[PDB]
Amino acid sequence: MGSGIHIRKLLLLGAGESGKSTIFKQIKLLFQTGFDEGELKSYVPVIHANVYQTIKLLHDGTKEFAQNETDSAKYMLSSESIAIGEKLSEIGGRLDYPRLTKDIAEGIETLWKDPAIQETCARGNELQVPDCTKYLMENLKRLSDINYIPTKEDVLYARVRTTGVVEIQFSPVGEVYRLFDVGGQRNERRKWIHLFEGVTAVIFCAAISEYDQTLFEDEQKNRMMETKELFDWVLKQPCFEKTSFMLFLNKFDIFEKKVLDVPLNVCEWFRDYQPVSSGKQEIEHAYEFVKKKFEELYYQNTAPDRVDRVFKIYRTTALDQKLVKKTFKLVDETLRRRNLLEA
Ligand SMILES: Nc1nc2c(ncn2[C@@H]2O[C@H](COP(=O)(O)OP(=O)(O)OP(O)(O)=S)[C@@H](O)[C@H]2O)c(=O)[nH]1
Ligand SMILES: [Cl-]
Ligand SMILES: [Mg+2]
Repeated sequence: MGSGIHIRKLLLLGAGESGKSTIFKQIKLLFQTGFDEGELKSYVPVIHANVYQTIKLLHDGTKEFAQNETDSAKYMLSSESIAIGEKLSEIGGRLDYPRLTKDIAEGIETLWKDPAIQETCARGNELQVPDCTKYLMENLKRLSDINYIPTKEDVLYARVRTTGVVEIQFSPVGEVYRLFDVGGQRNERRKWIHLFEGVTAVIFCAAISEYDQTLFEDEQKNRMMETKELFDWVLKQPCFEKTSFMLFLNKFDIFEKKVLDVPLNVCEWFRDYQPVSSGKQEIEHAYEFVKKKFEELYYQNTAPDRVDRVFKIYRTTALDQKLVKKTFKLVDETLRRRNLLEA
């Protein structure tokens, strides 16, 4: 007879921007209380910063593209849009938390309509233009409103690179989960190893939509290749001999749009992909091909004294509250059933 308390450690791992914190926020929303008014307002400075960050990357990329174009007026901005442009890049560089006003939103919304910016957005995958860009650019009136209060959707979009280690505790529906969120950019990974003891499950986030993108850390490195190599590295860690692996193939909502426009074949790993249909048939073909690449990667890298550990794959969109709820229930049943097996 002991205390009766069973705390199981769960670890979010994955590359920078893969969706870990987003999953983390969903867990708090599902298994604890919903964000109260003060908590919602605390994200305004982040959301506003994101808007200036996004327009800056577009404004800078246009300058990059114009220098390499020698016989085109393609990436030359208007005069008004330059008067707006330069103003914003000044503000966003001297302030970590630039405020989005009615007037600033007007300039951005005007700068967004410039064909030079649009020509830049079209080549966004060659830049670090975030996926949420269209969303932000379409909600400026709401976001710049004097009494702006962020929605759950806003907060989940809100993007901060994680630089510390945060823990939450929850029991689904004396069994408790202790869930850790940590940064996944290369420099933050130095923090990983000290978290690796006594882990019941690793929840590894793989952003499957990034197959035509390059890293923040190294703009020459394909993002999907990094995820491949990173997952590979996690799987070989001695501490994880008995740890369950829950693989979230995340950003499926983005992957769905992208695959019918950008062939999987642009990523080295997916070089031999052959399309077979159109529409939803093709999307599912492409998904199953990616999933199979990850499965094979898993078995290729799991040695015999580890092959018995649990391994599951889930297709996720971290912004989708109902899907994360249903995904987490499956994960919990699997972990419970397994712990009950080794008893
Ligand atoms: N469309 C879409 N966007 C997503 C999805 N998952 C995460 N995002 C968005 O991607 C961005 C990065 O997500 P985030 O949760 O911060 O990644 P991270 O793994 O925590 O990144 P880091 O801390 O290691 S730098 C956020 O703006 C978030 O809203 C998704 O499934 N679909
Ligand atoms: Cl099972
Ligand atoms: Mg994070």
